[PDB]
Amino acid sequence: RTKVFVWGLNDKDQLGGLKGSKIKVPSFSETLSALNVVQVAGGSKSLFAVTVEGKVYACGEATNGRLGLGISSGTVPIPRQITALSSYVVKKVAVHSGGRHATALTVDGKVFSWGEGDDGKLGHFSRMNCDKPRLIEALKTKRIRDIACGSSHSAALTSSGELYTWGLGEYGRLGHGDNTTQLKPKMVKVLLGHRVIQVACGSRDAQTLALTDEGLVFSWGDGDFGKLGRGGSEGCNIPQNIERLNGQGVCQIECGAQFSLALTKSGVVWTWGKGDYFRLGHGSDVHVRKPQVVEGLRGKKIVHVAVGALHCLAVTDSGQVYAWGDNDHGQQGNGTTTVNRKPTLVQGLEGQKITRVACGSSHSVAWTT
Amino acid sequence: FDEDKDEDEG
Repeated sequence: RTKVFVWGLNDKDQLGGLKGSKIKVPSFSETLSALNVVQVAGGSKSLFAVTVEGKVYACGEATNGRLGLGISSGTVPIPRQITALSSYVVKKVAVHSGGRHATALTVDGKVFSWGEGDDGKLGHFSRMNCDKPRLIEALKTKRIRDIACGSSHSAALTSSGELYTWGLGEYGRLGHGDNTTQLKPKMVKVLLGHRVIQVACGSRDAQTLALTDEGLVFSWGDGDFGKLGRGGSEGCNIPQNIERLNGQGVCQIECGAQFSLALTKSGVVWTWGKGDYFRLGHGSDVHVRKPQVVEGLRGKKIVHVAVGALHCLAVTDSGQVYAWGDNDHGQQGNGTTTVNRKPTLVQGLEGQKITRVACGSSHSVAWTT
Repeated sequence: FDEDKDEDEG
């Protein structure tokens, strides 16, 4: 059994069957806890849950076919199974906090995509929307081990460590040396020679992050607010190493709205990028153009992290959830709508040994195993 | 105003 807790914005019932629009305290989700989930993922006013059985359930706003349920207008208030994938065992669903498209990776390495089709982010050599998941034919001959989705582009990496990107080319987020939109997955040849094991994609004028099995972090794309981590604000269309993170043991990378986050094996969290509304967690709202340790979590061994648009969540090895950032919709879980300028213990989870967190655009998830 | 802030539609 897995107990699932949700809070934050719920205007389009993206919390899966709760009453109220601003859930300011983590609330037990009976619909999601009954599913026995291995992963929850949050998009733009949307929520996806992958179960141990390998099925995918979705809820929230259904505009642009972002839920993959065959519809494209209303909202689905109860987690509904993505029946298009019922003949596969899904391992992970990739979606950005401000995303209207998503991908699913099966245990045998197949990738499906669905949702908004703009700029070819779905990867079907086209710009068509997909109300239901569709197999990405271009990735069929490759054993895909991980996936990631931004708001306007997507990524996948092979078992051998090669990274593919596709979608909107503007501001260099795909990393192929130009700014051309790719309607199909294209291998980032610059990163040949590194075994990429993780990738993260941003939103709007987006950055992209990549992590290698040697602990090296690379970044490329839009440079606004220093989210590339190399100072200043200049963008680039070729992967560049973030030298500050070398030797730190980075094991997880994420991209919020205009900011980046890294977590190391020893439990340290680094953030950098746009500082507005305190999404970085350093106590101020100024920008941070090179990665900086979140001092409010020092001494706490963080084992998992999640980023929303303007908020983050971090889980300690002892099951405590810390939150920082904006709170217009209660997504901080401090019982109010007041911003957490620094990492703050979340309410209502004492006795629940949380192991994993997830975030949508303005909502938050925590669950146990 | 932040371009990445949701609006509570109800």
